[PDB]
Amino acid sequence: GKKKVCYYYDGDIGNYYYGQGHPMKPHRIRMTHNLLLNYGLYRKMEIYRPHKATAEEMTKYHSDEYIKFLRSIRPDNMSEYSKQMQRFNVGEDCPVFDGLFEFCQLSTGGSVAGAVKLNRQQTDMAVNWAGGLHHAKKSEASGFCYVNDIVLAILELLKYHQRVLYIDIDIHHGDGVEEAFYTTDRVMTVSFHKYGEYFPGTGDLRDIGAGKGKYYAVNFPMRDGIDDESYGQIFKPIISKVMEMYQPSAVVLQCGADSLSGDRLGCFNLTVKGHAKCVEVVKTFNLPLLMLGGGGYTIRNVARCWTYETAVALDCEIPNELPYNDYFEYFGPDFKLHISPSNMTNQNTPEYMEKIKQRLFENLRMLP
Ligand SMILES: CCN1CCC2(CC1)C[C@@H]2C(=O)N[C@@H](CCCCCC(O)(O)CC)c1ncc(-c2ccc3c(=O)n(CC)ccc3c2)[nH]1
Ligand SMILES: [Ca+2]
Ligand SMILES: [Ca+2]
Ligand SMILES: [Zn+2]
Repeated sequence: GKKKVCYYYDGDIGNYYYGQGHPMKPHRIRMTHNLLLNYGLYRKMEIYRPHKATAEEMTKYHSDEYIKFLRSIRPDNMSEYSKQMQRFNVGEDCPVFDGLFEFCQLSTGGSVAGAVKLNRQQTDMAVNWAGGLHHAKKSEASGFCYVNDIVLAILELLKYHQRVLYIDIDIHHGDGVEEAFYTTDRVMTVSFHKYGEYFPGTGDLRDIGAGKGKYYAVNFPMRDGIDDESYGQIFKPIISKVMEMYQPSAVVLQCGADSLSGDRLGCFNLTVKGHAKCVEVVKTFNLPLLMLGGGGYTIRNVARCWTYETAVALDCEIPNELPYNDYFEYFGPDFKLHISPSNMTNQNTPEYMEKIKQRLFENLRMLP
């Protein structure tokens, strides 16, 4: 039936700025919050302000040297850290900006607090739209990500859950999370992403895990222009088979919105309904669920997407006509919640989709 939903948000998150021209815009988190408040979605959720995660909480995964660097670097002292900046991949994709460490603490705080709430059985679903920064590595920043809030949240869930399933629907491969758990069977990572001449270059369907983790990493490589019909046709059957074979006791779903049509960096053609069908599919299994953000670079569509996915979590129907809000002008010329797909060609033929699904099913037959 209807579930208890806890939502994590800090009103300062929207003020963090990556710099002029950088596609990552924390302001999209504030637009999402304001839109869902104006739809009345606050009347059904417990809203919490996450704590600022400590360097100590972050070192449950990341190295002490890397977290010490993040806590020390600033735009005013950057000249003294040229050596560590190259070593930790701090540069154009992952720049030094004012309040960088505080932004990491808030993003991580929401994910870890959500996992603690799920572990205590105090909620069925926990939502942190500021999290989902799946590329960050143990001692390296990557792809706009500095601290891997997902790995930290999963480590928290592993205190009470023997098996945790991670599902990633961002257009980019969830490499940081896959790498962190590559040799263990306690986490199964499933990533659906664009593969071929695209960042980060990993996530081949032949990458299936190693050692005790062999068959516990699943990658569905896709080409440009995937649509709701095609995505929906493989998502439910793959997730159903994974649920049946793996039997996880908790789930983490990364809801990166750069897989929507019209994304500034993505080249997929999903609508908000097609993207949200993934949330509906996962929710149907009735397991403790941590829903996270991620990519999304056409910020009016990210706000529409995550507002609709929050409504899905709450089993609340919301009208297509957008209510008046602080960012109303960003949603023109239509002022509607739902989006239309473009005329882009879907390079993922129905035969390619079935063939990749069949190869993934063969790998899933290898689980105990
Ligand atoms: C310098 C850019 N150059 C790209 C090629 C280069 C090396 C840097 C090889 C690496 C690569 O392709 N980086 C990828 C990383 C994608 C992370 C997704 C993150 C998630 O969505 O998965 C989850 C949060 C990527 N794609 C597009 C950009 C991009 C475009 C434009 C700009 C830009 O105008 N500015 C203003 C100075 C700053 C940054 C910047 C970055 N970077
Ligand atoms: Ca993905
Ligand atoms: Ca694994
Ligand atoms: Zn992405």
